[PDB]
Amino acid sequence: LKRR
Amino acid sequence: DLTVEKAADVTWEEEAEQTGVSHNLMITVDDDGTMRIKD
Amino acid sequence: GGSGVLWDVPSPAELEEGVYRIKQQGIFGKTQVGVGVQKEGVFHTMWHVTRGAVLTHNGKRLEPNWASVKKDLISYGGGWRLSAQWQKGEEVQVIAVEPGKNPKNFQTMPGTFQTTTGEIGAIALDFKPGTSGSPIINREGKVVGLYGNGVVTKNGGYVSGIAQTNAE
Repeated sequence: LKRR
Repeated sequence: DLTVEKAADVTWEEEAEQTGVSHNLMITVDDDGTMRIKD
Repeated sequence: GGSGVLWDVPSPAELEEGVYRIKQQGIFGKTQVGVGVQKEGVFHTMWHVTRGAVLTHNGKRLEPNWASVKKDLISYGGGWRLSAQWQKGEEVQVIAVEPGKNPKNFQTMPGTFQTTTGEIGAIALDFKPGTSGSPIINREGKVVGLYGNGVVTKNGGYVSGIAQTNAE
């Protein structure tokens, strides 16, 4: 999703 | 508890693999840091 | 969600400049949760990687001095010291430090994210969990931002902003  | 271990130096390598895509998108960032694509 | 900003005061914990794996204890052992950059005595990473938790080297404590949730950035040992700004149309490298992998530079020409404020570079590269905080550098070898806070496209693609503030 939006974050690593 | 969190630990830290050295990995590499901050150096530009000359014959680096090129990759990726250039998107042009409209987004909002809300206060909690969440990015959302304008719909 | 909640937001917060912290801005602080330097301590009376020495690290060589460079890129670091941020690891967390077991049992089972240590696991990479992210990446950070040490520059000029200050350790720079992304807020969501540590959430302000104490870092440890050797040794003794390293404690947060500045953080911003909206920016998704945090600095340990002093205020932010990475002052370089990405220019529209210049190519960058990501020094990607993935869990269990050798570091590797990846060159890319970022696109742009348009906000009401202004413009942020957009990096359409997809690294494994644990690699947030990897630095994005310019031709001069200077960090223009950190990787790991972004969006998913309508085609399922992952696209990180260049997370940067303005130093000092």
